Order: sequence, then C-alpha cells, then structure tokens
Amino acid sequence: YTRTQAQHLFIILMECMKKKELITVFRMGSEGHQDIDLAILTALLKGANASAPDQLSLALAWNRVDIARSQIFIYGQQWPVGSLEQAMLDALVLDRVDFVKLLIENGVSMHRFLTISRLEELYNTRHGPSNTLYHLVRDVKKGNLPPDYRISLIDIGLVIEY
Amino acid sequence: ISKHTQLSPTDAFGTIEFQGGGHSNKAMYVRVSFDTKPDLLLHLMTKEWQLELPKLLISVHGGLQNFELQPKLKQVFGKGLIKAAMTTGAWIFTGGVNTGVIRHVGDALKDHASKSRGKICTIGIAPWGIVENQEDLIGRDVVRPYQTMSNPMSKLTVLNSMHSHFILADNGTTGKYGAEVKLRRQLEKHISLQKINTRIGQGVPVVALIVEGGPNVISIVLEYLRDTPPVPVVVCDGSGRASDILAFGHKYSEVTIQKTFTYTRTQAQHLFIILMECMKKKELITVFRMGSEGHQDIDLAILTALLKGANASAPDQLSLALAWNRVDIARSQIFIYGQQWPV
Repeated sequence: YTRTQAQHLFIILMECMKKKELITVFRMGSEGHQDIDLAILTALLKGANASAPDQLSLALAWNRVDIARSQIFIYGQQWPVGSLEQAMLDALVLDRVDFVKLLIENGVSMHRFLTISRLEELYNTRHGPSNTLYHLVRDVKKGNLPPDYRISLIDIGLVIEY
Repeated sequence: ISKHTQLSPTDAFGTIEFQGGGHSNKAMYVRVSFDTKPDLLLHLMTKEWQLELPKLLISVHGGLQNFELQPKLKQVFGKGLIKAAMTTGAWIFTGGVNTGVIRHVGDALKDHASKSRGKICTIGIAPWGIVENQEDLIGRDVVRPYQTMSNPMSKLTVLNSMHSHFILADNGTTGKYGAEVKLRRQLEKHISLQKINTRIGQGVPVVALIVEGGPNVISIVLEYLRDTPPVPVVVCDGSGRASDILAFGHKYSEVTIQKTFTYTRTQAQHLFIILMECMKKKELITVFRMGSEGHQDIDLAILTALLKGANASAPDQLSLALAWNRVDIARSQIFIYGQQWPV
C-alpha cells in the first residue's frame, strides 16, 4: 500500500492510538452499538467531556428520549442541586412530553418544582408551537397593549374568566 | 454506651405518600422498638392494617449494597417472584431500604403494576436510623409527603417506594444496621407457628429467597437450615456473590483449594465450617438455573420447594396446593404415580 517498509505513516497511527480514548469502532453483530445512529449519538456524550446536565441538555435538544434513558439516567450520576429543576423547566418550554415523563419518573416532583415565578415564566415563552394567547390577552385588555408586554397571572385569571 | 436509651412512646406512624416517580402509592408505616413481642405486631398487622393471614411467606435476603444483574436474569426473576406472590396469597418480607436486592424487588413490582391488577402485600422491616428523613414522618396518624430523590452525599439511604407496609425498628442508634434482624426473625418464627385456616394442624409455609449476598448470608442460611421447623431456601446462580458460591458448592456433595476469592482475610479466615454444615443439610437447598436444569421458572421453583420441604404426607401437600389455588402444581408435583393416599 505504501513505499515498502521504508515509507510509512506509523508515527501518525501511533499518535492516534495514543489518543484512543475518542475513537469508536462500529462492528456488525458485536457486543454493543448494533446501529450506526446509536453509535454516532453515543460517541458525542462521552466526547463532550462535560457534566451530566450538559449531556441531558444535548439529549433534550436532539429529542432522543432513548439515548437519555439508556446512556444518561444510569446508577450513580451525581446530579447537582437545582439541575433537574432546570431540565424540567427547559423540557416544559420546548414541549418534550417524553422527557417530562422521564424526569418525573426519575425523582422530580411538580409539588416542589412549580412556583409562581416558574409558572409566570412558562406563560412567557417563545418556543414550541404557535398559540392564540396573545390575541386573547389583547382582547381582554380591550387593546392599548404596549409592545413587549409581560403576561402576569392576573391577566391569565381575567382571560380564563372571559 | 451499653444501650442506655429512653423508653419514650412512639411518635411516628400513619401513612406516607411518595412524591417522585410516576405512581400514586400509599404505604402504612409505624415506628416501634426492636424489643417488641410478635403477638402485638401480628395484631396490628391483622386489625389496624386489615391484612388477611397469608397462605405463604417469602423472606427475601441479600447484600446491603447496590449490585447489577444480567438482563436475562431479571426477566426470569421479577416476573416469577411477582407471579408466585400474586397467584398465591402471600407476604414478602424485605429489608425496606433502597439498597441491593430490595431495589430489584421494587422495580419488579414497578414493572408488574403497569400491566396487571391487584396489590401485593410487601412488608419492609427497616432500621429507623438509616432512612433519608427521620423527620417529615413524625406526624402521627396523618398523611406525610416523602421524596424519592436522594443525594449520594447524605450518607443515608432513602426509603424504597412500591412497598405496601413498613415496620421501623430503632435500637437508639443512627447510621448503623443490625437493628431489625432479631425482630424480623422473631416475627417470622412466630408467624410460622400461626395456624392456617385448614384444620389439619399445619402452619403457614415459609421459604427463603437468596439473591447476591455477603459473608453473613451463609450464617443466616445456616440459621434457616438448623431451625427446628426446617425452612427450605432458594438461591440464584447469576448474581455472582456468595449465592453463586453456594450454588457452585451445591455441586460435589460431601476441592478445598478453591478458597481464594480476595473476599475474606486470605486463607486464614474462612466460613468453610458454616458452608460445610449448610452442605451437610443439602436436602433443603434449591438452586435456580436459567435453563441449565429443570424448573426454568422461579415461580414454580419457589412453590415446588415448599412441598418437599414440609416433610409431610400427600394429603398435606394437596391441602397446600388447594389453598394456594395452583392446579398445575398439584397436577404435576402431587398427582404422580405411586402416592398411596390413605382411606
């Protein structure tokens, strides 16, 4: 393949094998990683060299519930304080019902997560599908709505009553 | 100190709600001293909690540390245990805390609850000093919230959910185990002598299930074997702990050079006397294999170990199989060639 044993790329190959903590090999019918998509995605969680909240955020953004259920939520992960609450809030904003169910199953409870501030933040999101709530708030207030208006829970009460 | 405590009255009983995982489960609980007579315990379990007397009792033992099982073994363990405890009206005694084999029992109960009806009376006898929150449960006779999330830095183990009832025993100490073994054994011994509704004169049959384990599991299985009513035990091979050691030692009934495990104080300290006595009482041990031998289902392996362990006649086996409402067991293990029923 090359100029005999005189010319070789063995130094480059040895350096790559020195950095072998990142290489992932896909083998058909092997012990693990039976599919390419699993092999590609599972090589980014460990390759990020980041914390468990970062892996959870990546799996939430990708909308891959199975990856987080199998490669993230494992025994002994050492979640910091206030991390699963932020993950639940971000999953609630993005309309990821599967991740909400998985987080509820894995410890978090709505009786402690949901406060007044977090609900009022949930009512003022720009992610997810479109809605007609802003038109309702405008119509309840009979117009005269200034731009960049924060929606308070009193407005929600008024629109529910209407 | 030499156990210099104060005999104050109880201040923690009622019902607890498990905020956390995706289930709405209630769990009655009390807090009593570890020197309590079994008579009032059974009175409380029969009258206050309204539990009918079981036709079978399964005492589950194991190692008090987290481990892992192969995915093939979990399917043939959890489903079989749930089937055996559900088809036959039975009680399951467990540690109660969320460690080791008890977590496997908990997830086995979780998997069953999403596809079948009925409730399984799982009773946990846990020490009071190891729960995550000794507080938040002081409200007597009132529903108390409980959080399933636990931080590993707290040095305490959270109470396992999916348990029907709890019996908490405190010796006055916190952070150490060993406050419940005597009470659990005394209650099991007393309930073994309790008379079943059949008027033949037999008590409820008690069985022992061993998963994983440690150095003390050989001592407790010897205590089971040496008891005046012999209590059969059932062990599993795929765990890898001393249960696997006992399963390997079941072969070659009475190779002492295989004593090196990096598990005890070298070859100087051994439990080989206890192991040899357990193998001396070999006729009661039952080993479960994943298809290597007969009885590939642990629901049958548990039930078939009580018929021969009773050391009774064919009418008693027939009465037990009739009370359990298991027609297949009586058809296959009782009604066999040459049984010689009396007149």
